[PDB]
Amino acid sequence: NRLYDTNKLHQYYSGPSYELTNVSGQSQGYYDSNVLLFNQQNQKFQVFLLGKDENKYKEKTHGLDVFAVPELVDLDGRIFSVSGVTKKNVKSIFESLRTPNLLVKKIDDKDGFSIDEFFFIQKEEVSLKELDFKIRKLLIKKYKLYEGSADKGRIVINMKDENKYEIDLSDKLDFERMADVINSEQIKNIEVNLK
Amino acid sequence: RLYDTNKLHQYYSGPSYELTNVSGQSQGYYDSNVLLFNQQNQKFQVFLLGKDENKYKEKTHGLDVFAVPELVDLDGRIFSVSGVTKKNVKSIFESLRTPNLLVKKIDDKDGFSIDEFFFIQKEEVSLKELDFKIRKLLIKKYKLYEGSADKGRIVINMKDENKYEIDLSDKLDFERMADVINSEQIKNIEVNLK
Repeated sequence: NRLYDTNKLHQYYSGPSYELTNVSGQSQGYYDSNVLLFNQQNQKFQVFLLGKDENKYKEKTHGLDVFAVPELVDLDGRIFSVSGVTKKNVKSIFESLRTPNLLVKKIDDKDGFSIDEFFFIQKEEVSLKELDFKIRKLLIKKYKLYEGSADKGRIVINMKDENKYEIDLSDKLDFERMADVINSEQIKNIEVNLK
Repeated sequence: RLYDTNKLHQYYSGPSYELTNVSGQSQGYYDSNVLLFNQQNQKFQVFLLGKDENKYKEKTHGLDVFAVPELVDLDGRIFSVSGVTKKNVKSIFESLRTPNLLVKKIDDKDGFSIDEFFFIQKEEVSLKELDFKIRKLLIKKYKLYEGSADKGRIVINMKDENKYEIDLSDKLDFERMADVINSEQIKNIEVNLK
């Protein structure tokens, strides 16, 4: 009933992900969706532009990064994923490297905690999709998220200008939010509250 | 025999069009009720020949239409039958719909069973669309109407044990093209080729 929802979340966030870099593409119609196809590595991809990206790559675009997670894989091995597209780094890896604190907490009377987790972001421009997936992946492996221990909660990304991005851990990140992009240099910290 | 098979092949391997989020009201054209649309840069006339006959008397909005040409009139308007449904309210990956698609052929010439999956993007899908896409794929991958695969059936099993059965020997009956199906209720699809 409710446990079935958690099993699917566990399955997805503990599953495969892929980081593609400096990709070139152009959007094309796949029924009533606009998608990007490509073959980096020995894998084939099809990225559905379902959010703010819906109408941005009509002409051939170079220098893209793509964080992909399979929603499904078709019969010829092509991986269907949603958004997760950004511009590649302009500077070198160590110049653009950010290590904001990842604070993981549970404020329960006699079963609580507050732990600083190391977290690093390699990209200058990073999709919320990538942050969401990597953070949950880490929560599943180190805090038993979706394994009958932690089940609900949120991830809060705090920016230097004080705006925040918030994600509810009770369900998968909204498909229409997976195209949101964040300037990693501007992330002040990230806080997770488990319950 | 040979003339019918080729007619089925060109029909099911031929063009189709998908209109999304359209508006309209039915009108008359000779002995039938029809809907007229002008989406993209193409003109259509959909014949409401089944359960849809009087469904669109009032102006209706947010419709999806699966069109296959039965013929193109002198002015270039495409004549198609039914295939009208309500559009999606959620993303195509939400509660993702990939019912199993089993394609079998066990007889003297072959002996196989392939179990793929059919990605149904619409929450509400016409039997017309299912019929057309299944056959289009059978032609392309299993050479239906192209040599050995000439007859057979498509069975769409619903979760409540009810089902839709379609004979591959002929074109889907025009009166069945307005049958709408809740995609989330399809359990599996089984194709038996002979």
